[PDB]
Amino acid sequence: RRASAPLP
Amino acid sequence: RRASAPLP
Amino acid sequence: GPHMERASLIQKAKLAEQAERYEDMAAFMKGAVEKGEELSCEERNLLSVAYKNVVGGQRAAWRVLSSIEQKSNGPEVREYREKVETELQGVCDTVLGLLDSHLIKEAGDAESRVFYLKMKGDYYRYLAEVATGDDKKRIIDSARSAYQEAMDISKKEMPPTNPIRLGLALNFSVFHYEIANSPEEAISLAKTTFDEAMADLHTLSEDSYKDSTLIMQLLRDNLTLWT
Amino acid sequence: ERASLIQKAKLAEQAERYEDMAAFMKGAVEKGEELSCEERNLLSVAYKNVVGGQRAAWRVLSSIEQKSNEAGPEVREYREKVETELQGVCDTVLGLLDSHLIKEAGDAESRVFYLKMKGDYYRYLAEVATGDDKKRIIDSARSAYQEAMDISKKEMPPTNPIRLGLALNFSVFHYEIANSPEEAISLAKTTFDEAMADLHTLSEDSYKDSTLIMQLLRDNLTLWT
Repeated sequence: RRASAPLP
Repeated sequence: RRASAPLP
Repeated sequence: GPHMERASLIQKAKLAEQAERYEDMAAFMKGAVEKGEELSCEERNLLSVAYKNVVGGQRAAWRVLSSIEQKSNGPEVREYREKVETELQGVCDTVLGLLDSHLIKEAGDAESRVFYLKMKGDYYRYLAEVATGDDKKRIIDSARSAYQEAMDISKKEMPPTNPIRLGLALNFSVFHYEIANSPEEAISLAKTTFDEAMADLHTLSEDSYKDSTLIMQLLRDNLTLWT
Repeated sequence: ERASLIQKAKLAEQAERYEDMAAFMKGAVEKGEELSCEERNLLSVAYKNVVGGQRAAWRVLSSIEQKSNEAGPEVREYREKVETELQGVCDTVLGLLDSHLIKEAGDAESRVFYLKMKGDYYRYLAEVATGDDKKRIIDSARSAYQEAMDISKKEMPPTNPIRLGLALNFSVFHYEIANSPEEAISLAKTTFDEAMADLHTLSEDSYKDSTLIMQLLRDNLTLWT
C-alpha cells in the first residue's frame, strides 16, 4: 500500500 | 509483566 | 425473528473482529447472547475475544495513568484515571451481568460451565485491580468463589492438560499472587498445575500438545517471576 | 481550563486513548487560543489515530463486501455504520480547522499545516464518498492542498518536512482520488528532485522527518511508474 505523510 | 490466560 | 436477528449479530461480530472493532464486536455479541440461545464453542470465543480486547485496552490505560499518579507523588491524572476506571467498571459489570443473567447455568458441559465461571472470576479480578475498600473485599470474595467453583468442576471433569483447565489454574494463581496477596498459594497452584500437565503431555496429539504447552510455558514464566 | 485539557490530552496519548486525546484537544482548540507547534502535533496525532483506525476498518469491510459479489446485508450495513463514524470524525476536524485554526494561524508554517490537514480530511471523506457529494469533496480537498502548496512554495524551503509531507499527500490525492496518475508522478518527482538539490542544506532538526518523506515519495514513485 502507498504511503501518505507520517505523524508529526 | 505476569501472564494471564491467552485468548481462545 | 429472534433466530434471524441472532445470526445477523454473530455475522456482524465476526466482521467487527476482522475490522478489529472490539467495542462493536462486544456490542453485537451482547445482543446475540440476549436473544437467549446457548452459545456454541465458536460463539463463546467471539464473546470472550470481544470483551477481553475492550477491557484489556482499558486496564493497560488505567495502569499507565495509575503509574504516572503514583510517580507524581496535579488533579488531571486523578480525574482522568477515575474516568478510565469508571469505563472499565462498566464493561466488567456488563460482562458479569451477561454471565449471571444468561450464560451461567447448572447444565450442560463441564467445558462450557468452567469457561463461564472462569470468565466470571476474571472480570471480578479486573474489578479488584482498581477497587479500594470494603468493596474490594466483596469483589475479591466473588472472584475467589467463581474460580474455586470452576476449579472443582475442572479437577473432576477435565484432564490436567485441558487448555480451559490450564488457563483457569493460571488465572486463579494470578488472582492468589496479585489480588489475594497469597504468593505461596499462587506458586503452589502454578507448580501443581504445571507438574500434572507435564505428566500427561505424551498422551496428546500435535494439535492438543501445542495448546497445552503454550499455557504451561506461561505458568513456568510466572513461577520464574514469583519465586 | 485549557492547560488542564492539554495535560489530559498528553495523559490520553501516554495511555493510547486517542478518542479521549481528540476530545481533550477539541476542547482545548475551542478555548480560542492559537496552538503551539507541540499542541498542533497533539491535535494531529489524536485525530489521525482515530481516523486511521476507522479507515483501516472501512477498507477491511469494503474488501469483504466486494468479494461477497458473487451476500449478505450485514457487511453493507456494518460498512455504512463505520463510514458514518469516519464521516463524523472528518466533519469534526474540518469544523475545528474552519472555525478556529486556519483563520487564527499566525505564521505561514502553521497555515500550511492546517491547510494540509484540511485537504487530508477531505481526502479521507473522498475515499468513502460516491456521487455528486464525492465531486464537491474532491474539489474542496484540491482547493485546500493547492492553497497550502502556493504558501509552501513561497514561504518554506523545498526540504521542509511540512512542505514535503504536503506534496506527498497531494500526489496521493492526484493518483488515488482525482484519478490523475500523471499529475501524481510529476508532483512526486518534482518534490523529490527539488528536495534532493537542497539535501546538503537540510536542518539537523528535520533530518529524520525530511528523509523519511523523501523515502516515501520514492516508494510511491516505484509503485506508480
